Amino acid sequence: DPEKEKRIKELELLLMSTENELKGQ
Amino acid sequence: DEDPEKEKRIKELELLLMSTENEL
Amino acid sequence: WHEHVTQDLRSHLVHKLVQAIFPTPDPAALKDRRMENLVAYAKKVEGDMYESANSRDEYYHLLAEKIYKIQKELEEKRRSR
Amino acid sequence: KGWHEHVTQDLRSHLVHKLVQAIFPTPDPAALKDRRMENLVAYAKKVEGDMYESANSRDEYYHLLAEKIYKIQKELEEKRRSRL
Amino acid sequence: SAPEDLLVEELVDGLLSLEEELKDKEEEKAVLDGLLSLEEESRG
Repeated sequence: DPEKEKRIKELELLLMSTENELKGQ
Repeated sequence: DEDPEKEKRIKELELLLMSTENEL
Repeated sequence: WHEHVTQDLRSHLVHKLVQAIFPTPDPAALKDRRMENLVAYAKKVEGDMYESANSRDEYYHLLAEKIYKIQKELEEKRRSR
Repeated sequence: KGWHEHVTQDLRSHLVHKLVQAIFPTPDPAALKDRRMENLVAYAKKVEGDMYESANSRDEYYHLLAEKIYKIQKELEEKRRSRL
Repeated sequence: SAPEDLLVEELVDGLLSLEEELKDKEEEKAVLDGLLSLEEESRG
């Protein structure tokens, strides 16, 4: 609950990293 | 599941376990 | 913001949800009913957040909140046991 | 659970031992003092506990123990054949 | 999110149960492997 914000941000980051994982070339 | 002798084996094991009573 | 989000991405996000809640290397767990229930729950959550959010960031935030809550619950129950 | 009133600690211990012996019958070539064997006895205790908790009668209890023994034995046989 | 907060409770329990199940299957696997290594060592 203190570290809640931290983890939430961590999870946000983890989820965002899903955008730039999807590509070809 | 797909064994004939399973039932037999299970009963044998039941017997083995019951025989623990009368061993005491 | 829906114009910039693809079906593929949503699918991947669902999967990420699942893995973050219950990380499993196993294949035989994926065939279990509880796991299927998790994937289903995740799909529902993702849908609800997709409907509710008014921006991509909000969307991510809400998903994250939900993940966090599930994780906390799981941790609490593990400690209890 | 009622049937528990008629089952003694001693009996349960003996049943655990019988489980162990049915899984891995050994006339002790110093095997009982090995860690793997101790791990087996521990596993057996867990199994016995689970069945003691779950069963709603003595007969059910015996039945469940038997089922579990059978399963373990089958698995062990299969793994032995695999390792030939 | 009406019945879902309860759903959260069932789902979680299910997952915890599956977790225990898996741990224990791995324990079983380990113990059996142990037994087979013991069997081999006695035989030579």
